[PDB]
Amino acid sequence: RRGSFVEMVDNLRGKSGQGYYVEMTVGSPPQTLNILVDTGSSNFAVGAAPHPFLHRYYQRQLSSTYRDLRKGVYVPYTQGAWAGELGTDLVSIPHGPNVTVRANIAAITESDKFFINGSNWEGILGLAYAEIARPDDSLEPFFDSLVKQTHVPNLFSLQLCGAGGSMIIGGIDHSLYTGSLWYTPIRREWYYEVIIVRVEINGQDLKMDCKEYNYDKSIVDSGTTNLRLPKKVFEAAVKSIKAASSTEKFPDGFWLGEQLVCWQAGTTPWNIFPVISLYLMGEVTNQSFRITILPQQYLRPVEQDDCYKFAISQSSTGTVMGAVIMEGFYVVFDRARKRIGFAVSACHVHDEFRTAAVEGPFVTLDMEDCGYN
Ligand SMILES: CN(c1cc(C(=O)N[C@@H](Cc2ccccc2)[C@H](O)CNC2CC2)cc(C(=O)c2ccccc2)c1)S(C)(=O)=O
Repeated sequence: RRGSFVEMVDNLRGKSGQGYYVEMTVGSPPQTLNILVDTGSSNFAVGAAPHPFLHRYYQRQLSSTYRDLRKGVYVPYTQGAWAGELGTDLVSIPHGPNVTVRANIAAITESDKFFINGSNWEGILGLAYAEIARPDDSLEPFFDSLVKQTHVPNLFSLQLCGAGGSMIIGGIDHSLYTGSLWYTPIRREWYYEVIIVRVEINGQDLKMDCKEYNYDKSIVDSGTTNLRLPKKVFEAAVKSIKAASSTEKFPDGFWLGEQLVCWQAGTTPWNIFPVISLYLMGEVTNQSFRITILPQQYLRPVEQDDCYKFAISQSSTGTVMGAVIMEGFYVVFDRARKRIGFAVSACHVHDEFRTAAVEGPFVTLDMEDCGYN
């Protein structure tokens, strides 16, 4: 009993459904903080001043290795924003690779609706590319620094286990998934952009031009909770999901995420809700594969009553495959080969009748036209 990357297994945690974080130690002497893993941004930032929702924070004056870059930085997200100061310091991940690097670090001094009460994390690790980094692409992201300064392979993988998980850095651990890994191309290196070519609800094609699914863009984002879909796609998806679950009716607000519905302790009729499938462009011409999630992924619990929120929402900035999608699979961010792999997660939540799935190959033509330009 062991495994090459065994020490990195189960290195993620998450209080409630407020993100997944990994421990990271910065400065000298050591200052360890809980850092949110976010493939939807590219800045490494940590609370650096007292905040009502922070149990601890980065104290630069106590780190002898801290170097001030004398430059401010501001980062607005879909939800929240923070202001800070840039610098560099030594950074290691105790339950990650056995190395230490000097990386850029944004010390968060002011913030608005960023930190979350009870989340237990004090910072964020932007794992996306330099293109979307702030102030600009010259600020090298953490993973770029890790790869350039060490022998760590340019690849990381995530297994987010819903109701923490594993972030394998420099490789893959075969105990985190079952079946085979299917890869989709990273269309462009900024966000982890991918291309969705078909969508089905309980096997039924949504029947929309694939251009709508990627209108603007489609990305894999561990920092976003929901499966966010473009306006038109959202409306059509909701209509189909409602039709598929017609056995029982729910208020309009439920589908909008404004109303919660609770069931008796351990009585949620998962069987009445449909499974959702997204077909992704494959690595061979005209070949695709599909990933399928269950209501256990898109209906998220809320703090003897089990309350849930419909976690598929609308977006005006493209499709965002957030935690709702990632919690059903082991996702491999193979930066080295510009591709993202998906495999059924060994820890995903399911029941005795259904399971998440990754199947292929399928034949899909003109997938190149699905992308937005
Ligand atoms: C709009 N949605 C949404 C967006 C975001 C959000 O903006 N997350 C940012 C990181 C980010 C992380 C933490 C706090 C602020 C910003 C990502 O970099 C965003 N990615 C950019 C391309 C999308 C967070 C949550 C969230 O509730 C959440 C809380 C704690 C940890 C992880 C996720 C929910 S939604 C309701 O549709 O799911």
